[PDB]
Amino acid sequence: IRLEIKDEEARHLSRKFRDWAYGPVYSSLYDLSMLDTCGEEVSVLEILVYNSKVENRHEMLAVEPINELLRDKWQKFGAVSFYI
Amino acid sequence: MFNRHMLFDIVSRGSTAELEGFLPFLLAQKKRLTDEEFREASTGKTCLTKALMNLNGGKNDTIPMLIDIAEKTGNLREFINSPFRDVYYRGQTALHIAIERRCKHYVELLVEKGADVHAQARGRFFQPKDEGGYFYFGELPLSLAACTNQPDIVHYL
Repeated sequence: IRLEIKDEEARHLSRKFRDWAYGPVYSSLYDLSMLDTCGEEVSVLEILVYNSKVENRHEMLAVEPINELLRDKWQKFGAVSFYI
Repeated sequence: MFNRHMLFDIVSRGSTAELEGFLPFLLAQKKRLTDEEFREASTGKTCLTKALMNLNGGKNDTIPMLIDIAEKTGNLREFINSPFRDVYYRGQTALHIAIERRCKHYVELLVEKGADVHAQARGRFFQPKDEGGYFYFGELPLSLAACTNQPDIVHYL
């Protein structure tokens, strides 16, 4: 997930990026390549929840993008699905 | 070349030898550096503002040269003091950018040629987080230099 390669030829497969660095504020950029598979077979996040029976899944959800990725779709779908 | 797209590139390239003969070229076609077209129609980003964005180790030799070309046209208080014309990055000048990237050598160059100290970067980006912006500093370059953990500009201002 934290994959940023300096080699500049294996760059198109790098995962972490740096958008803009205006002083104190850094703008990182994570790819949702397999995290939220919209029209694909099966996702990373689905196996984190539906398939993995390992104890470490509590820690494994506490990685950087997924703590904010889950807050994305919660803010868009939580208030709607509750009201229904 | 003779267009704007060549000029906005080479400044980011930082090759002053590829910018030769343009000061007599404005003598021919009577054009100012910030007349209509050598400035972004969406934002207002000029050549000097573009010069401070892309840096070569924090050094671009076009920066005194763009002031030099502006001196012959007579826009030293205009080519430096032209803020952004957009809404989101509204009011940001080249003085705000040079303080931002800690070009202490270039901060001294702007004011000596004439720079508005009290230019307010009052854009929607420069608002606090409750208002929709990402970074707040009170819209002032003196306050900006204090917010960038740099007292050296603070001594200079």
